[PDB]
Amino acid sequence: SHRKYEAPRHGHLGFLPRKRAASIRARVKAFPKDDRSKPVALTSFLGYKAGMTTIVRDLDRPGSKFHKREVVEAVTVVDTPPVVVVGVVGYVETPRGLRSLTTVWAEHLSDEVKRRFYKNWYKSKKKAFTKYSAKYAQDGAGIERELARIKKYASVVRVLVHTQIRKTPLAQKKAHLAEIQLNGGSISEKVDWAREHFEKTVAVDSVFEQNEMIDAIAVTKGHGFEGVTHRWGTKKLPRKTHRGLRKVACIGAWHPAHVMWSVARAGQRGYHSRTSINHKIYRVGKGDDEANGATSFDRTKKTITPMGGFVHYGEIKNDFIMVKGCIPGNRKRIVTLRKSLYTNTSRKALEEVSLKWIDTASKFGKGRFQTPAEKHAFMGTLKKDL
Amino acid sequence: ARYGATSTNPAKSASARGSYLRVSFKNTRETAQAINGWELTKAQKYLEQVLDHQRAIPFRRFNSSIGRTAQGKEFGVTKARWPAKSVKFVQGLLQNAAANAEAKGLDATKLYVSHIQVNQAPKQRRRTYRAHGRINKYESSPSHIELVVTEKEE
RNA sequence: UUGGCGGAAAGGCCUUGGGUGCUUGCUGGCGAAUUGCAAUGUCAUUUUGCGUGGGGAUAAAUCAUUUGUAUACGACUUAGA
RNA sequence: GCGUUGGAUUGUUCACCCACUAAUAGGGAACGUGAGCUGGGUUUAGACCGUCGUGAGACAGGUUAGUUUUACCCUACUGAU
RNA sequence: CUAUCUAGCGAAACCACAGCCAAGGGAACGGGCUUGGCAGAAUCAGCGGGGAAAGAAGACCCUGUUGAGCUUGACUCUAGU
RNA sequence: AGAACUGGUACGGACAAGGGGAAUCUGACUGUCUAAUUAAAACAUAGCAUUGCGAUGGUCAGAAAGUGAUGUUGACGCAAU
RNA sequence: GUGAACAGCCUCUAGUUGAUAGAAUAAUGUAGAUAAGGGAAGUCGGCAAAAUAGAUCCGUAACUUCGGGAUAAGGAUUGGC
RNA sequence: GCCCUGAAAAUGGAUGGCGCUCAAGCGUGUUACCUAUACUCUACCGUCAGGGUUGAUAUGAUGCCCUGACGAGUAGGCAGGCGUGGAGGUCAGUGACGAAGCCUAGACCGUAAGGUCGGGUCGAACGGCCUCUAGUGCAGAUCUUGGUGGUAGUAGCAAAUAUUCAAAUGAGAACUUUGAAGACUGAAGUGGGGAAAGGUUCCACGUCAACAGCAGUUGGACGUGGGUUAGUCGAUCCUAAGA
RNA sequence: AGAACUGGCGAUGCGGGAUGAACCGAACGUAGAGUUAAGGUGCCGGAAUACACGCUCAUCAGACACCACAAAAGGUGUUAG
RNA sequence: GUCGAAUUUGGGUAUAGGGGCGAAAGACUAAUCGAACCAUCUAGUAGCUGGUUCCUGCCGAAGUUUCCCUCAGGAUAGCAG
RNA sequence: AUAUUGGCGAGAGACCGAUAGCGAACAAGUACAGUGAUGGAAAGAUGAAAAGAACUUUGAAAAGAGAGUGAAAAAGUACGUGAAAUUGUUGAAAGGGAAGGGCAUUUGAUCAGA
Ligand SMILES: [K+]
Ligand SMILES: [Mg+2]
Ligand SMILES: [Mg+2]
Ligand SMILES: [Mg+2]
Ligand SMILES: [Mg+2]
Ligand SMILES: [Mg+2]
Ligand SMILES: [Mg+2]
Ligand SMILES: [Mg+2]
Ligand SMILES: [Mg+2]
Ligand SMILES: [Mg+2]
Ligand SMILES: [Mg+2]
Ligand SMILES: [Mg+2]
Ligand SMILES: [Mg+2]
Ligand SMILES: [Mg+2]
Ligand SMILES: [Mg+2]
Ligand SMILES: [Mg+2]
Ligand SMILES: [Mg+2]
Ligand SMILES: [Mg+2]
Ligand SMILES: [Mg+2]
Ligand SMILES: [Mg+2]
Ligand SMILES: [Mg+2]
Ligand SMILES: [Mg+2]
Ligand SMILES: [Mg+2]
Ligand SMILES: [Mg+2]
Ligand SMILES: [Mg+2]
Ligand SMILES: [Mg+2]
Ligand SMILES: [Mg+2]
Ligand SMILES: [Mg+2]
Ligand SMILES: [Mg+2]
Ligand SMILES: [Mg+2]
Ligand SMILES: [Mg+2]
Ligand SMILES: [Mg+2]
Ligand SMILES: [Mg+2]
Ligand SMILES: [Mg+2]
Ligand SMILES: [Mg+2]
Ligand SMILES: [Mg+2]
Ligand SMILES: [Mg+2]
Ligand SMILES: [Mg+2]
Ligand SMILES: [Mg+2]
Ligand SMILES: [Mg+2]
Ligand SMILES: [Mg+2]
Ligand SMILES: [Mg+2]
Ligand SMILES: [Mg+2]
Ligand SMILES: [Mg+2]
Ligand SMILES: [Mg+2]
Ligand SMILES: [Mg+2]
Ligand SMILES: [Mg+2]
Ligand SMILES: [Mg+2]
Ligand SMILES: [Mg+2]
Ligand SMILES: [Mg+2]
Ligand SMILES: [Mg+2]
Ligand SMILES: [Mg+2]
Ligand SMILES: [Mg+2]
Ligand SMILES: [Mg+2]
Ligand SMILES: [Mg+2]
Ligand SMILES: [Mg+2]
Ligand SMILES: [Mg+2]
Ligand SMILES: [Mg+2]
Ligand SMILES: [Mg+2]
Ligand SMILES: [Mg+2]
Ligand SMILES: [Mg+2]
Ligand SMILES: [Mg+2]
Ligand SMILES: [Mg+2]
Ligand SMILES: [Mg+2]
Ligand SMILES: [Mg+2]
Ligand SMILES: [Mg+2]
Ligand SMILES: [Mg+2]
Ligand SMILES: [Mg+2]
Ligand SMILES: [Mg+2]
Ligand SMILES: [Mg+2]
Ligand SMILES: [Mg+2]
Ligand SMILES: [Mg+2]
Ligand SMILES: [Mg+2]
Ligand SMILES: [Mg+2]
Ligand SMILES: [Mg+2]
Ligand SMILES: [Mg+2]
Ligand SMILES: [Mg+2]
Ligand SMILES: [Mg+2]
Ligand SMILES: [Mg+2]
Ligand SMILES: [Mg+2]
Ligand SMILES: [Mg+2]
Ligand SMILES: [Mg+2]
Ligand SMILES: [Mg+2]
Ligand SMILES: [Mg+2]
Ligand SMILES: [Mg+2]
Ligand SMILES: [Mg+2]
Repeated sequence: SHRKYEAPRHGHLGFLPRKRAASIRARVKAFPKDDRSKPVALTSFLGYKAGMTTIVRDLDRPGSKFHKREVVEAVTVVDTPPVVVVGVVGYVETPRGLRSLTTVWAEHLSDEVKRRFYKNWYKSKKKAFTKYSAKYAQDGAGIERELARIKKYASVVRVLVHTQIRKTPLAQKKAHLAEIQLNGGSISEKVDWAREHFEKTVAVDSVFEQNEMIDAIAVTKGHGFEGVTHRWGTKKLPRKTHRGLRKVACIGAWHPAHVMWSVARAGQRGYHSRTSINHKIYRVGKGDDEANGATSFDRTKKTITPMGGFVHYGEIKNDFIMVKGCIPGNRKRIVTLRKSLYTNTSRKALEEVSLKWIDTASKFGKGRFQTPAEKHAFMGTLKKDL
Repeated sequence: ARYGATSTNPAKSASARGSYLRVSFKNTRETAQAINGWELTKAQKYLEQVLDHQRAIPFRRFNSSIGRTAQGKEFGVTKARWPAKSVKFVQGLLQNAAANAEAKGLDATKLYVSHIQVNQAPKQRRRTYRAHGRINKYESSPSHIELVVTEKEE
């Protein structure tokens, strides 16, 4: 017989299977459509989720109840030191999809990216790319031949970039290497840009700008094995239920004589790859810029780092991207920020945000002071010091 | 005497056996198969590492619903255990075979475990008490273990 | 051997020069037999091993320890001459 | 494709009313779904009433109380090597 | 505290053979048969759709020229009086 | 029993330890039973009423007895409801 | 000792330190708990849980068989010195 | 006539599938071709029937030979045979120079029940034939007894707050002993005695194959011993309901 | 659900109807060869993508009896009267 | 729930199976109660369920008539050897 | 003259040959269960003879490896033989959601007859 009362199904069938992502770095499965009249530029960037804070800004939204009024918004900080270009990959189109034809690497690779090719770095002989570096012996004839092949072919060009994880407070010490598509046409000059940027850093400000809507691609926080009640949001069974109530009561009708894929079952929760879109960049902050957390209204010479440091992350000493809201993944996790795949003109995008204040109070508790100077001013002289 | 089927030279081999040993037959079978064909010193070192939980005994036949460990990877399996009682009985028989080979004058540095077999001894019967006044068996599965180590030659 | 073209799975196509073997384009000389009246009457390519010479290079992974961005266990993510 | 509700009474399916809502459509899947639950009802044994029966007893008549067992196997499914 | 993993110890239920589906027909709801879909070792933790899962020669209903408890001017008797 | 003082107004500081009210059905109450699914309104109860009997008796035992229970009793009693 | 107390809690004499252990801390469980705002809208049904609770003082209705109801209801206080 | 509308059901699915559009569809016609345990011919087996042949060396006249036809089968009937325990006769049978039994993807015979042989194991009896006899043939009976699996190294060994350090002993110590510490029972005890019941569990020494669902050097275990002393404590005596 | 005649299934394999107790064909010792039955000859799949005359285009075409369905009523769809 | 009297309980004793005992549930009467347990009659009877042990060869059914306290059975005729 | 599943003493069998035959071939009406009446098993075989393994070696020990006794240890008291289920090792072979089977042949292994 029928359900006897309609209700929407629990969970989204388009995010199946609810399995662990194959890698801690979520893959970029679609790059922005190439506009071959633009200059050559990266379509994404690699950063590390540092943590969240809150900001205050004047809302510019005509017709809204809060137009020209102050709004408090949550923001996520992604530490984004410049990424080092170490290779270029050429992609030819085939009746069986895109196919990498060849990769040309830089002559010199730092130990940060060399660690990525080693499971046991400390006891290895560090031979990686030692014979490849000899391709640059006198004139780089083999390197130029491979680049000429990429120019003669490979309708799609991607660069190999790696993070400078040594510039982050993370203990990992092993860089993250990823392919970023080069948009801005003339495949010839795509390859030329890649080669000219070999071994050179690319700053996040050359990829992303203030107010730009971007997408965050990251592996979500893992939670291990989870029951149906929290994994899928199913109704808790009554207190009277024998054999447990954090379950799904009927996992299927008699026919089909099988548990169906669409029934909620207990299993892994989290550690899934997610591509969340339309996060507006609130700040493109620079690492060398003291008063990073300052605005034109605050003027307090303070960095973006909360007092006591970002909890479980550390201090932001590099360039950072501050996006509105939250993004998938937890602190210290590598996240790929990519340009939007379409042109958003909904007046939510195209809004020019101007921060009025950035919270730098401690996230290690109910933080009361933005700066140590403010703490001193409020508290006066203590016995230990200050 | 009268061991299981062997194909080695009795003049280059030494035998050792133990009967009605109150150790799990399945665990001892897996332990014996873990060192079947190994050199004697390599097998003894491996058994000591098993006792130290540095390496594991791969469980290939009697392994249903046992558990998984990273130490089975060197044997290409996920299911491996550390059957200390079986390992101790096996190394005792290994040292007995080594002593017999020394008494026979075999070269200890060429010895390898050319035959090792574990079969079931008669069960030792106890009783277990079950709900509603029932009685079930609580028997042991003891083992007969035999092995012969032979000098490697060409 | 000169050079060019071919990336859809190119792994092939074309081309220069000389050397060298055959040429049934034409005219000869010698041989074949006994596999006994037929017997696929063994002519191909697929991998592997071994030996003899020549050319080339001189690492990693896992266990164990460690990390917690992970985790029931495996697994994952880290670090350690 | 998408949604199709919150409640009073009744064990109820059904019914009725209150109310919100875009709407409060109809149904199936062993009249889906008890080793998923619950056990209010029905439908063991206790007991009361009414009618019937001489009686023991009968009653789709009413009422009250009345043990809801087992998965570790195979597959399916969820995740994991 | 279990469940989980490990050392030691170590049962039972159940078991024609076994175990992926859809439709067909069929003892009218197949794991096997037919036609298709398909189909890759060995596995771990969960799970309760299925095995018309297990537990018991259905207690309901009917049949038996099978009983028993109980009742009554059933038939036939009988202690007592 | 009282007063002052005192404290982050805390103080039966842990422990220990009634929820209450307005009514309906039902059984007066205390008590008792289906040990192992029914504790109840069921049974019992005090109270009320009826019945038999004056011993050569009433009620009830025993196969029978020179047998027995009430009865070491006597109607304010025993026996049956 | 606290306390009305053979209650609960701690201790003295006496006795025991016996329950297979080790490592982790997933789901689902068993047992113990907390929870913003609402407050039975859940459910057959307030099941379960919560709320109340000791003592002192005040105050206590309908009804009643005058004995009760009654700790009715509803309030205040409580430590230390 | 064909096609279309009429023409709506529940897992995804059915001209059998693929697929097929002057068809590989529909109606019709003509040939060719494919194949049943069916038909024709032949061979072999058996059955039935009709016959020939005691004129010998012809020992198999229920024998040999000729001819024709036939062969489905539950319940069931009959016939001819195979095998087992025992019995009479016989082969002056087999056998410690190896009987019986058992094992044997080794060989032979029979349509088969089965029979025979080789090899290994083994150790004391056994077989062919003519007859007699029966407690004479197993796959089942939720069959009986015994043994054994998969499940499965699985479920699990989680109530009673709790254990830790060192030393000794020992082959081996989470569990024994001692010391130290931390705890509990908290006098309605996890204390000290008794009644019923048990019967040596009491104690000592030795000792760990089995039991103590881990372990064990420890034990209510195993082995060997020791131990229960009454005029006054009970029984004994009295009577109770009753026998 | 119940009768009549016959043929069958039960008791029956074989070829065909994909599949099926009953339908079609044909009933069966062991083999060889040939020919066929019913049914088929695009491929699965053995056998003509044979020959010939026409009809049909379906945004749910149709595709061999038993048999696994479709009707009334309609259509300048198209064909023939 | 009850907890100072229809209270709880030890021991002794009495009542024994169509009997006891029952503040009454067909309750209890040694895990046995709408008639305990033990042995024998007894291998009780069963128109009912299950099973019923070697091969081959030949022949080869019936579910129909009549009668029956008969309708899950038998006799009888028929079919068969 | 007849009876005689008891008792005593004998002789026999086309009977059974340790799941059979009495329940009991053996410390069987025993062990054990029940309060009790009663119920009631399982359990025979080294070898001619213990000649029951001196001695050495490894191990804490049980035992193992030797040595030895014995016709045989393929008879070691866990003992005549020693099936099957089930199991270990070795060898061979095959293995995309069962396996097993029939006809036919390829291949590998093996083998009779002439
Ligand atoms: K009865
Ligand atoms: Mg609906
Ligand atoms: Mg959420
Ligand atoms: Mg419940
Ligand atoms: Mg914080
Ligand atoms: Mg498993
Ligand atoms: Mg488990
Ligand atoms: Mg138990
Ligand atoms: Mg018990
Ligand atoms: Mg239903
Ligand atoms: Mg169900
Ligand atoms: Mg249920
Ligand atoms: Mg239900
Ligand atoms: Mg109910
Ligand atoms: Mg009732
Ligand atoms: Mg009346
Ligand atoms: Mg009724
Ligand atoms: Mg199906
Ligand atoms: Mg059907
Ligand atoms: Mg089935
Ligand atoms: Mg198939
Ligand atoms: Mg479950
Ligand atoms: Mg199921
Ligand atoms: Mg029945
Ligand atoms: Mg029954
Ligand atoms: Mg009748
Ligand atoms: Mg009767
Ligand atoms: Mg009452
Ligand atoms: Mg009272
Ligand atoms: Mg009860
Ligand atoms: Mg109750
Ligand atoms: Mg009453
Ligand atoms: Mg006091
Ligand atoms: Mg709340
Ligand atoms: Mg609140
Ligand atoms: Mg409120
Ligand atoms: Mg409600
Ligand atoms: Mg509701
Ligand atoms: Mg209600
Ligand atoms: Mg409650
Ligand atoms: Mg009050
Ligand atoms: Mg009141
Ligand atoms: Mg149509
Ligand atoms: Mg066709
Ligand atoms: Mg045609
Ligand atoms: Mg033929
Ligand atoms: Mg004749
Ligand atoms: Mg026949
Ligand atoms: Mg006999
Ligand atoms: Mg022999
Ligand atoms: Mg065999
Ligand atoms: Mg002998
Ligand atoms: Mg017999
Ligand atoms: Mg049998
Ligand atoms: Mg049979
Ligand atoms: Mg059976
Ligand atoms: Mg049995
Ligand atoms: Mg377990
Ligand atoms: Mg437990
Ligand atoms: Mg405990
Ligand atoms: Mg302990
Ligand atoms: Mg101590
Ligand atoms: Mg306590
Ligand atoms: Mg205490
Ligand atoms: Mg003692
Ligand atoms: Mg133990
Ligand atoms: Mg032990
Ligand atoms: Mg003793
Ligand atoms: Mg005295
Ligand atoms: Mg029949
Ligand atoms: Mg037929
Ligand atoms: Mg058909
Ligand atoms: Mg063909
Ligand atoms: Mg029409
Ligand atoms: Mg009754
Ligand atoms: Mg009989
Ligand atoms: Mg016939
Ligand atoms: Mg009559
Ligand atoms: Mg019948
Ligand atoms: Mg006997
Ligand atoms: Mg024997
Ligand atoms: Mg012998
Ligand atoms: Mg034995
Ligand atoms: Mg033997
Ligand atoms: Mg076997
Ligand atoms: Mg598979």
